[PDB]
Amino acid sequence: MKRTWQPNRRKRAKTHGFRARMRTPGGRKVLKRRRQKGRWRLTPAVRK
Amino acid sequence: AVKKFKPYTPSRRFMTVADFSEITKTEPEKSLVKPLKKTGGRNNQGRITVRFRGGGHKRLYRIIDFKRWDKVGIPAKVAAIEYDPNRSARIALLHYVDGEKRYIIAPDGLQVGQQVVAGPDAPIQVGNALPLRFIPVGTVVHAVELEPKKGAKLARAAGTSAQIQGREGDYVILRLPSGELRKVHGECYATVGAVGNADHKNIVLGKAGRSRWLGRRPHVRGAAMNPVDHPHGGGEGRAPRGRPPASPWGWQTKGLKTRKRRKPSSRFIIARRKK
RNA sequence: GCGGGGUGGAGCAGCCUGGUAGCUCGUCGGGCUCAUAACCCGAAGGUCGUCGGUUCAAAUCCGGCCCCCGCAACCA
RNA sequence: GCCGAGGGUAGGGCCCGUGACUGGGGCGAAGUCGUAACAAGGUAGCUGUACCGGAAGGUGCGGCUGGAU
RNA sequence: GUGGGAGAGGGUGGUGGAAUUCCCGGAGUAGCGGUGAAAUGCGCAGAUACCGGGAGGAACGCCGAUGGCGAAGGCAGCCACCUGGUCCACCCGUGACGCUGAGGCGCGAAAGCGUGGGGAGCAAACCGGAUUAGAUACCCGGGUAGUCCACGCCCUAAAC
RNA sequence: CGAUGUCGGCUCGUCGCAUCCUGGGGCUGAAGAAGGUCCCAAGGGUUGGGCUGUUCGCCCAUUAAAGCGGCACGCGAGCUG
RNA sequence: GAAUGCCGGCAUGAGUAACGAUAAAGAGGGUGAGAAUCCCUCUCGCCGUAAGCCCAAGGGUUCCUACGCAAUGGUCGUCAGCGUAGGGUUAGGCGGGACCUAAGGUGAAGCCGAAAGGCGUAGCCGAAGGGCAGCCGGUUAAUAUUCCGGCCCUUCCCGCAGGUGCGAUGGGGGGACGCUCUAGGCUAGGGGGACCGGAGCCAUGGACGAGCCCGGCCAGAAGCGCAGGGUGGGAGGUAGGCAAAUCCGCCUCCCAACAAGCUCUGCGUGGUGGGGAAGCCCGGGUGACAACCCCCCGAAGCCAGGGAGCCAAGAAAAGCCUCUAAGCACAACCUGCGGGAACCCGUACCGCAAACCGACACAGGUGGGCGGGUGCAAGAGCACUCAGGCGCGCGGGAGAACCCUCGCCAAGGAACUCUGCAAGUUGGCCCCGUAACUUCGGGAGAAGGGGUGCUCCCUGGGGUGAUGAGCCCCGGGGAGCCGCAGUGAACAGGCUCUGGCGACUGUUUACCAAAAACACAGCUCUCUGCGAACUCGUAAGAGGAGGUAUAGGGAGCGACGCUUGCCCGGUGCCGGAAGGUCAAGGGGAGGGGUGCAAGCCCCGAACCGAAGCCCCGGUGAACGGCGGCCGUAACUAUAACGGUCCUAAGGUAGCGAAAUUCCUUGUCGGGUAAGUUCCGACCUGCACGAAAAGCGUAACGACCGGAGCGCUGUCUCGGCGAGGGACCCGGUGAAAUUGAACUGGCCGUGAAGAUGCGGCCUACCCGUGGCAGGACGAAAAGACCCCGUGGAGCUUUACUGCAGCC
RNA sequence: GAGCUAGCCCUGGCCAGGGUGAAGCUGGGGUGAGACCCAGUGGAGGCCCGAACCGGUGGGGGAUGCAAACCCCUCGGAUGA
Ligand SMILES: [Mg+2]
Ligand SMILES: [Mg+2]
Ligand SMILES: [Mg+2]
Ligand SMILES: [Mg+2]
Ligand SMILES: [Mg+2]
Ligand SMILES: [Mg+2]
Ligand SMILES: [Mg+2]
Ligand SMILES: [Mg+2]
Ligand SMILES: [Mg+2]
Ligand SMILES: [Mg+2]
Ligand SMILES: [Mg+2]
Ligand SMILES: [Mg+2]
Ligand SMILES: [Mg+2]
Ligand SMILES: [Mg+2]
Ligand SMILES: [Mg+2]
Ligand SMILES: [Mg+2]
Ligand SMILES: [Mg+2]
Ligand SMILES: [Mg+2]
Ligand SMILES: [Mg+2]
Ligand SMILES: [Mg+2]
Ligand SMILES: [Mg+2]
Ligand SMILES: [Mg+2]
Ligand SMILES: [Mg+2]
Ligand SMILES: [Mg+2]
Ligand SMILES: [Mg+2]
Ligand SMILES: [Mg+2]
Ligand SMILES: [Mg+2]
Ligand SMILES: [Mg+2]
Ligand SMILES: [Mg+2]
Ligand SMILES: [Mg+2]
Ligand SMILES: [Mg+2]
Ligand SMILES: [Mg+2]
Ligand SMILES: [Mg+2]
Ligand SMILES: [Mg+2]
Ligand SMILES: [Mg+2]
Ligand SMILES: [Mg+2]
Ligand SMILES: [Mg+2]
Ligand SMILES: [Mg+2]
Ligand SMILES: [Mg+2]
Ligand SMILES: [Mg+2]
Ligand SMILES: [Mg+2]
Ligand SMILES: [Mg+2]
Ligand SMILES: [Mg+2]
Ligand SMILES: [Mg+2]
Ligand SMILES: [Mg+2]
Ligand SMILES: [Mg+2]
Ligand SMILES: [Mg+2]
Ligand SMILES: [Mg+2]
Ligand SMILES: [Mg+2]
Ligand SMILES: [Mg+2]
Ligand SMILES: [Mg+2]
Ligand SMILES: [Mg+2]
Ligand SMILES: [Mg+2]
Ligand SMILES: [Mg+2]
Ligand SMILES: [Mg+2]
Ligand SMILES: [Mg+2]
Ligand SMILES: [Mg+2]
Ligand SMILES: [Mg+2]
Ligand SMILES: [Mg+2]
Ligand SMILES: [Mg+2]
Ligand SMILES: [Mg+2]
Ligand SMILES: [Mg+2]
Ligand SMILES: [Mg+2]
Ligand SMILES: [Mg+2]
Ligand SMILES: [Mg+2]
Ligand SMILES: [Mg+2]
Ligand SMILES: [Mg+2]
Ligand SMILES: [Mg+2]
Ligand SMILES: [Mg+2]
Ligand SMILES: [Mg+2]
Ligand SMILES: [Mg+2]
Ligand SMILES: [Mg+2]
Ligand SMILES: [Mg+2]
Ligand SMILES: [Mg+2]
Ligand SMILES: [Mg+2]
Ligand SMILES: [Mg+2]
Ligand SMILES: [Mg+2]
Ligand SMILES: [Mg+2]
Ligand SMILES: [Mg+2]
Ligand SMILES: [Mg+2]
Ligand SMILES: [Mg+2]
Ligand SMILES: [Mg+2]
Ligand SMILES: [Mg+2]
Ligand SMILES: [Mg+2]
Ligand SMILES: [Mg+2]
Ligand SMILES: [Mg+2]
Ligand SMILES: [Mg+2]
Ligand SMILES: [Mg+2]
Ligand SMILES: [Mg+2]
Ligand SMILES: [Mg+2]
Ligand SMILES: [Mg+2]
Ligand SMILES: [Mg+2]
Ligand SMILES: [Mg+2]
Ligand SMILES: [Mg+2]
Ligand SMILES: [Mg+2]
Ligand SMILES: [Mg+2]
Ligand SMILES: [Mg+2]
Ligand SMILES: [Mg+2]
Ligand SMILES: [Mg+2]
Ligand SMILES: [Mg+2]
Ligand SMILES: [Mg+2]
Ligand SMILES: [Mg+2]
Ligand SMILES: [Mg+2]
Ligand SMILES: [Mg+2]
Ligand SMILES: [Mg+2]
Ligand SMILES: [Mg+2]
Ligand SMILES: [Mg+2]
Ligand SMILES: [Mg+2]
Ligand SMILES: [Mg+2]
Ligand SMILES: [Mg+2]
Ligand SMILES: [Mg+2]
Ligand SMILES: [Mg+2]
Ligand SMILES: [Mg+2]
Ligand SMILES: [Mg+2]
Ligand SMILES: [Mg+2]
Ligand SMILES: [Mg+2]
Ligand SMILES: [Mg+2]
Ligand SMILES: [Mg+2]
Ligand SMILES: [Mg+2]
Ligand SMILES: [Mg+2]
Ligand SMILES: [Mg+2]
Ligand SMILES: [Mg+2]
Ligand SMILES: [Mg+2]
Ligand SMILES: [Mg+2]
Ligand SMILES: [Mg+2]
Ligand SMILES: [Mg+2]
Ligand SMILES: [Mg+2]
Ligand SMILES: [Mg+2]
Ligand SMILES: [Mg+2]
Ligand SMILES: [Mg+2]
Ligand SMILES: [Mg+2]
Ligand SMILES: [Mg+2]
Ligand SMILES: [Mg+2]
Ligand SMILES: [Mg+2]
Ligand SMILES: [Mg+2]
Ligand SMILES: [Mg+2]
Ligand SMILES: [Mg+2]
Ligand SMILES: [Mg+2]
Ligand SMILES: [Mg+2]
Ligand SMILES: [Mg+2]
Ligand SMILES: [Mg+2]
Ligand SMILES: [Mg+2]
Ligand SMILES: [Mg+2]
Ligand SMILES: [Mg+2]
Ligand SMILES: [Mg+2]
Ligand SMILES: [Mg+2]
Ligand SMILES: [Mg+2]
Ligand SMILES: [Mg+2]
Ligand SMILES: [Mg+2]
Ligand SMILES: [Mg+2]
Ligand SMILES: [Mg+2]
Ligand SMILES: [Mg+2]
Ligand SMILES: [Mg+2]
Ligand SMILES: [Mg+2]
Ligand SMILES: [Mg+2]
Ligand SMILES: [Mg+2]
Ligand SMILES: [Mg+2]
Ligand SMILES: [Mg+2]
Ligand SMILES: [Mg+2]
Ligand SMILES: [Mg+2]
Ligand SMILES: [Mg+2]
Ligand SMILES: [Mg+2]
Ligand SMILES: [Mg+2]
Ligand SMILES: [Mg+2]
Ligand SMILES: [Mg+2]
Ligand SMILES: [Mg+2]
Ligand SMILES: [Mg+2]
Ligand SMILES: [Mg+2]
Ligand SMILES: [Mg+2]
Ligand SMILES: [Mg+2]
Ligand SMILES: [Mg+2]
Ligand SMILES: [Mg+2]
Ligand SMILES: [Mg+2]
Ligand SMILES: [Mg+2]
Ligand SMILES: [Mg+2]
Ligand SMILES: [Mg+2]
Ligand SMILES: [Mg+2]
Ligand SMILES: [Mg+2]
Ligand SMILES: [Mg+2]
Ligand SMILES: [Mg+2]
Ligand SMILES: [Mg+2]
Ligand SMILES: [Mg+2]
Ligand SMILES: [Mg+2]
Ligand SMILES: [Mg+2]
Ligand SMILES: [Mg+2]
Ligand SMILES: [Mg+2]
Ligand SMILES: [Mg+2]
Ligand SMILES: [Mg+2]
Ligand SMILES: [Mg+2]
Ligand SMILES: [Mg+2]
Ligand SMILES: [Mg+2]
Ligand SMILES: [Mg+2]
Ligand SMILES: [Mg+2]
Ligand SMILES: [Mg+2]
Ligand SMILES: [Mg+2]
Ligand SMILES: [Mg+2]
Ligand SMILES: [Mg+2]
Ligand SMILES: [Mg+2]
Ligand SMILES: [Mg+2]
Ligand SMILES: [Mg+2]
Ligand SMILES: [Mg+2]
Ligand SMILES: [Mg+2]
Ligand SMILES: [Mg+2]
Ligand SMILES: [Mg+2]
Ligand SMILES: [Mg+2]
Ligand SMILES: [Mg+2]
Ligand SMILES: [Mg+2]
Ligand SMILES: [Mg+2]
Ligand SMILES: [Mg+2]
Ligand SMILES: [Mg+2]
Ligand SMILES: [Mg+2]
Ligand SMILES: [Mg+2]
Ligand SMILES: [Mg+2]
Ligand SMILES: [Mg+2]
Ligand SMILES: [Mg+2]
Ligand SMILES: [Mg+2]
Ligand SMILES: [Mg+2]
Ligand SMILES: [Mg+2]
Ligand SMILES: [Mg+2]
Ligand SMILES: [Mg+2]
Ligand SMILES: [Mg+2]
Ligand SMILES: [Mg+2]
Ligand SMILES: [Mg+2]
Ligand SMILES: [Mg+2]
Ligand SMILES: [Mg+2]
Ligand SMILES: [Mg+2]
Ligand SMILES: [Mg+2]
Ligand SMILES: [Mg+2]
Ligand SMILES: [Mg+2]
Ligand SMILES: [Mg+2]
Ligand SMILES: [Mg+2]
Ligand SMILES: [Mg+2]
């Protein structure tokens, strides 16, 4: 049947992406924690 | 008139349609239309704030002249009478001898090819606009302003009319469509006559789908819901109300008055409405 | 199982707050009418469901038994 | 081989008999309730219609005299 | 045909005043109302009675008559328009073209019904007060359809 | 109660006997035939259908008879639901 | 040593279930250490509105080639979407950007909010919408509208020539729009040809034939032709389009008007450039100087912004044309021609799937376009088949029970069962024919019945031709042939009568309920005078609505018909300048603390004082409510009538053992041989009743009852047959569960149901296919119940607050 | 977190084929004129049958599944909410 994951690059970059996170206090905070934890990627890779 | 259908489908049996006889132009005047932002009843927060709205026919909005004191003394011919999806009433295309074109809402009796004018000096005939002070007491009028130069606010729906009752200083006395008796300033413009398309109210929508076309989604009764949703919610089987009938938000809904008591316009309402 | 009840012939008061039984109709005797009804005048009849107890005294307060009305009898 | 008495299948029409029960009707009568009509019948009567009432009836609207004074 | 007449005959559109009701301002006080007598009711939260202003609807006093008009039902302030029947005089025109009328078609008081208005007075139903043995009535206080307007139905009568 | 699946039906039976029938008897208010009543006997047998979820019951038509009970009101790691 | 403990390792179940669509395989040849599984050939089978082909998403080297087989691949492997390496994606014209705007997003000005931040006309961003210039063929192992070949086109820069008041982010025009239906003429695609070209074939009885088989086109500038779209021309006035304006708008006038003209597009032709089959020799060569023609069918596509009708009334902005303003008029723009210039990103491969979403090479899910032929009335249905693609990554045997899917069945025909559940029956088209009732549409495909193939003869209308031949379409009449049977296969209603509930089409608990539930047109009450009420937000700002009482909110009822009675005492709501109560505040009789004092400080009675409550009144399609006991009629029985008590008032019409009736299978009637259900009645309605609507109602229903005909393996009552499993052999190889086990019956006993205790009885050791009575079998720390001063959702005249409102 | 799901907003797309035959219009009849009746034309509709597409009625299978909702047969809608 139709499952929950239905990929879409525009949907992805607009929702979870770096510019999305930067605009809002909650997103900035995420980048902070992911940077402090030492995550290799601060944001989901998506090729465009 | 109102057009019926033979009962060839179950829904046709009751459905009635407008007669559209007064219409002579089946296309809106391009330089006077603009796009209607449909809202779905949702505000700038995105929230539904008027339940059950959406999914009706697309509409082009006709720019109407609710001022008219805009052009005193310049006459205009009635070029056509048109359908306007954004109101009950019909509209009239005016060609001013000025060359400029405008719409007004169409009074009853208006003729394609006649002339109309606005101002202190206009003859008291159908379609003319005057400050209220110069219309004879007793003649019935429409498209009435509420405060001077603020635009025509009262009597705008099909078949409606207000009527001048008497005068009192700077103010005239109107009986509004609702029967309420109110003082309106004498400099408020108004258009002599009543609005047309009075056969409007005798329209039988006929089936669920017609309402849908009108952009009105189905309304669900409180009694059909649950206590989380509504005062009338729940109960095993059907149930009476079991409290004073209430809105989704709890206020009393049979009888309870809601006009703000200390509202400044109170000094101007003589008699609250009737019936 | 819980609450209420039984008072001339019918239907209700009086019981809570002990001493005193009342109201409408009905019955009976008289009157008006040719006569009947209605109407008017007088008058009879409850020993208060019982048995027990408290009291100086119980329709009245308390117990027993009896009959009547109402409500309950749910998860199963 | 055709038509063909009639037999068979299916669906319709008119009529008759009958049916738990039900609607009023006639008669019977020595019953109960009231007293609507005939006298100005004690609210003049009758009337078409409408709403209502245990029952005769009442009331509204308009009509008629086939209404005493 | 020509020339005249009387009339609430019919339809549309206007418009006048008397009165009832409600609202507003005034002034004013202890009752008003109603019946056979009463009560209900209304009234010091200011009624009734009186003066001024305003709103709205329905019906047209005197003229009015034992009158007029219409085929019947019926039609009554006044104004204009549209329209029907009908009488009279002249004896001019047509030349029996007439009478009646099964079916048909139309009109048809009130009440009643449909959709929409309107709603002052009145008032089935209904409520209350009296009367009464009872009073689902007659009498009194309230009161909804309806009574009015438009369109469409119903087609009945002591439609005499 | 860190689970013993619960009515009725179907299926498959097995057992008790306080025996419905068939076998053997005594008494009889047993003439015969046919019954009544008690004793012995569990070998076998003990139908089909209408109603109802029904078990039961009632009814139709038959029958030698249309027995009553136990097995977690036998039987859901066998089915129905 | 236990914690259904934690982490890891290894067992048991077990050589067991399974190896993922029942579309299906067989042989020969080759390769190699090894082959059912790789390559090749031949035969057989399956898809073909796909199981073929092309786009978009998503995936990201999976593409091609060489060399490989440890692992991945459900077996095998020499093969592979696997390991290693190398190679491969070429654009001014295709898609996106250097263009436009849509919802929305962001946001100068401006507004708001403790902070963070929320808003906001302009503008800016935002596309699968508007806009914009490339078509056919060839080539590579792998790219191609990209390279190459041919013929075409676009913008930008400069120059030259001619022309003009040139000039814009500003004015205007246009762009520019729905749904259904639809004309003419074309194209795409298809069918036929006795005509054109072609390697060859004559079987096995016949045919050397107007035989078979194969193919008969594609792109193309200007010009031209056919079919369509768009559009009046001139003059005069002019106060409007926020400056100006010769434009546009408005008015007047003359010519023209289903025309022509002007312009744009489709289709045809067209210089030229390409392609080009079957067959047979090793993708290639040949066929071949290939031919490249006539006729018919024909779009949903094109001309197009075409035409008509309808109501629900159907984006924007730029490109483009035009008008002028500052300016500039040696400039600038337009037209023609020429030379030059033309950037960034994508392009491989899968793409209804073994490469995407589902942990898997997963019977599921995934938008757009192409989708041939014949036949069946049509068609994208159905059967077969083209091109193309496949036989689904375990096989070989056997011929048990049982299971699944399927076929048939004597006589009976629902006797099955909760129920005809399931399965029969019926089934398309043509013709005859068709009831109650009805809102006059319907009910209706009611029902019921006849026809259906093939051959020959005769004839009627239509399309394309030309008016005819031919081709194609729609028929009529007659006479005959064959079979059990002619929609001969495949796809394709069983019917009827009668109740309940909901008017109807719709909607719903994704994944146990599709309904009688929700919605629905329609009815009523009620709020709202507009900076509306109401809703969201602290606010700003929004929705409501660019609406205005024939409009908007809230609530109940639920097409339609006929109706909707009585009660305002309590609750609600509405109206009520009185009276009562009433907080802060005012007021300050009087009293107090302190100081030597004037003074400072504290308490404080009357009286003034809002909403709310009290109090007077209204109001039911507002919350709600709508009695009891006793008596009475020529016999009974019953009670029209009467008595009394109580109430705010005592259930009206209609309906009633009901989706409601306890007693109950009430009683009677109908139907059956028999009817706890069903239908029709009666009425002491446990406990109907009038918008939580009452009683009906044609049509409708995968709703729930009752009956009958038809027909059936539902049943008596079972039988046989097919295939996929189950079985055996080779290959791969799980699972929950498991204290350990050397794990029998009976009668007892035992914490009350014992393989494990007692007594007796029975029993050689170990497997295989089977069946389910026990191991209080497995699974789930019972979902019922209780308990916990455990939680959570919901209610209200529980308590206490808060927003909101007064 | 609205790449599932629910509602709305903007912009695109899709629905083989057959059937029934509303209004309107034209002609004929009818009448004082009408209402209206008949025929042809016409092509309406939360109309009818049925693919795609959207569903999920009954039954069976599946139940350590092909699948954490699938498969087969059957059935509902299919110009419209
Ligand atoms: Mg998706
Ligand atoms: Mg994307
Ligand atoms: Mg995208
Ligand atoms: Mg997206
Ligand atoms: Mg982002
Ligand atoms: Mg790193
Ligand atoms: Mg992140
Ligand atoms: Mg009109
Ligand atoms: Mg109609
Ligand atoms: Mg119609
Ligand atoms: Mg009509
Ligand atoms: Mg119909
Ligand atoms: Mg209907
Ligand atoms: Mg209208
Ligand atoms: Mg309309
Ligand atoms: Mg109109
Ligand atoms: Mg525009
Ligand atoms: Mg708008
Ligand atoms: Mg916004
Ligand atoms: Mg937001
Ligand atoms: Mg709302
Ligand atoms: Mg809404
Ligand atoms: Mg309009
Ligand atoms: Mg309406
Ligand atoms: Mg609309
Ligand atoms: Mg509505
Ligand atoms: Mg609703
Ligand atoms: Mg409900
Ligand atoms: Mg609910
Ligand atoms: Mg919630
Ligand atoms: Mg709450
Ligand atoms: Mg609540
Ligand atoms: Mg409730
Ligand atoms: Mg409820
Ligand atoms: Mg309940
Ligand atoms: Mg409920
Ligand atoms: Mg209930
Ligand atoms: Mg409910
Ligand atoms: Mg109900
Ligand atoms: Mg309830
Ligand atoms: Mg209620
Ligand atoms: Mg309730
Ligand atoms: Mg209540
Ligand atoms: Mg105002
Ligand atoms: Mg007492
Ligand atoms: Mg005493
Ligand atoms: Mg006497
Ligand atoms: Mg003593
Ligand atoms: Mg005493
Ligand atoms: Mg004593
Ligand atoms: Mg015979
Ligand atoms: Mg009398
Ligand atoms: Mg009398
Ligand atoms: Mg009575
Ligand atoms: Mg009366
Ligand atoms: Mg008369
Ligand atoms: Mg006073
Ligand atoms: Mg009449
Ligand atoms: Mg009337
Ligand atoms: Mg008379
Ligand atoms: Mg337990
Ligand atoms: Mg366990
Ligand atoms: Mg367990
Ligand atoms: Mg004997
Ligand atoms: Mg013996
Ligand atoms: Mg025996
Ligand atoms: Mg035995
Ligand atoms: Mg039984
Ligand atoms: Mg029983
Ligand atoms: Mg037993
Ligand atoms: Mg059992
Ligand atoms: Mg089971
Ligand atoms: Mg069981
Ligand atoms: Mg078990
Ligand atoms: Mg077990
Ligand atoms: Mg079994
Ligand atoms: Mg069940
Ligand atoms: Mg230990
Ligand atoms: Mg474990
Ligand atoms: Mg364990
Ligand atoms: Mg562990
Ligand atoms: Mg562990
Ligand atoms: Mg095993
Ligand atoms: Mg498996
Ligand atoms: Mg396989
Ligand atoms: Mg199969
Ligand atoms: Mg191999
Ligand atoms: Mg090998
Ligand atoms: Mg091979
Ligand atoms: Mg095909
Ligand atoms: Mg991947
Ligand atoms: Mg490639
Ligand atoms: Mg390997
Ligand atoms: Mg492997
Ligand atoms: Mg696999
Ligand atoms: Mg090798
Ligand atoms: Mg592979
Ligand atoms: Mg190029
Ligand atoms: Mg550039
Ligand atoms: Mg953009
Ligand atoms: Mg684009
Ligand atoms: Mg080209
Ligand atoms: Mg390549
Ligand atoms: Mg030059
Ligand atoms: Mg410009
Ligand atoms: Mg437009
Ligand atoms: Mg468009
Ligand atoms: Mg063809
Ligand atoms: Mg071709
Ligand atoms: Mg042509
Ligand atoms: Mg000008
Ligand atoms: Mg061409
Ligand atoms: Mg070739
Ligand atoms: Mg050659
Ligand atoms: Mg040659
Ligand atoms: Mg348009
Ligand atoms: Mg815009
Ligand atoms: Mg200048
Ligand atoms: Mg130029
Ligand atoms: Mg650049
Ligand atoms: Mg690039
Ligand atoms: Mg490429
Ligand atoms: Mg592939
Ligand atoms: Mg698919
Ligand atoms: Mg596809
Ligand atoms: Mg594929
Ligand atoms: Mg999965
Ligand atoms: Mg997942
Ligand atoms: Mg998973
Ligand atoms: Mg995968
Ligand atoms: Mg596979
Ligand atoms: Mg797959
Ligand atoms: Mg066929
Ligand atoms: Mg066919
Ligand atoms: Mg099909
Ligand atoms: Mg073929
Ligand atoms: Mg296979
Ligand atoms: Mg074997
Ligand atoms: Mg058979
Ligand atoms: Mg049969
Ligand atoms: Mg039979
Ligand atoms: Mg049945
Ligand atoms: Mg068939
Ligand atoms: Mg019938
Ligand atoms: Mg009919
Ligand atoms: Mg029928
Ligand atoms: Mg044949
Ligand atoms: Mg056959
Ligand atoms: Mg088939
Ligand atoms: Mg069918
Ligand atoms: Mg029937
Ligand atoms: Mg029933
Ligand atoms: Mg019903
Ligand atoms: Mg329903
Ligand atoms: Mg329904
Ligand atoms: Mg109905
Ligand atoms: Mg419905
Ligand atoms: Mg539908
Ligand atoms: Mg669920
Ligand atoms: Mg569900
Ligand atoms: Mg779920
Ligand atoms: Mg669920
Ligand atoms: Mg469901
Ligand atoms: Mg359904
Ligand atoms: Mg629902
Ligand atoms: Mg509903
Ligand atoms: Mg209604
Ligand atoms: Mg707020
Ligand atoms: Mg705002
Ligand atoms: Mg707005
Ligand atoms: Mg509005
Ligand atoms: Mg309904
Ligand atoms: Mg509803
Ligand atoms: Mg009816
Ligand atoms: Mg009553
Ligand atoms: Mg009340
Ligand atoms: Mg009250
Ligand atoms: Mg209450
Ligand atoms: Mg109450
Ligand atoms: Mg109620
Ligand atoms: Mg008696
Ligand atoms: Mg009954
Ligand atoms: Mg009933
Ligand atoms: Mg009941
Ligand atoms: Mg019962
Ligand atoms: Mg019962
Ligand atoms: Mg019985
Ligand atoms: Mg019986
Ligand atoms: Mg039954
Ligand atoms: Mg009874
Ligand atoms: Mg309700
Ligand atoms: Mg239905
Ligand atoms: Mg249904
Ligand atoms: Mg069988
Ligand atoms: Mg066989
Ligand atoms: Mg087999
Ligand atoms: Mg062996
Ligand atoms: Mg051991
Ligand atoms: Mg035991
Ligand atoms: Mg044990
Ligand atoms: Mg034991
Ligand atoms: Mg043992
Ligand atoms: Mg031992
Ligand atoms: Mg033994
Ligand atoms: Mg076992
Ligand atoms: Mg078992
Ligand atoms: Mg066991
Ligand atoms: Mg054991
Ligand atoms: Mg067990
Ligand atoms: Mg399990
Ligand atoms: Mg479990
Ligand atoms: Mg636990
Ligand atoms: Mg537990
Ligand atoms: Mg549990
Ligand atoms: Mg527990
Ligand atoms: Mg317990
Ligand atoms: Mg506690
Ligand atoms: Mg405790
Ligand atoms: Mg809590
Ligand atoms: Mg409020
Ligand atoms: Mg769009
Ligand atoms: Mg479709
Ligand atoms: Mg027309
Ligand atoms: Mg539909
Ligand atoms: Mg349809
Ligand atoms: Mg249909
Ligand atoms: Mg299903
Ligand atoms: Mg089935
Ligand atoms: Mg299927
Ligand atoms: Mg269909
Ligand atoms: Mg359809
Ligand atoms: Mg449409």
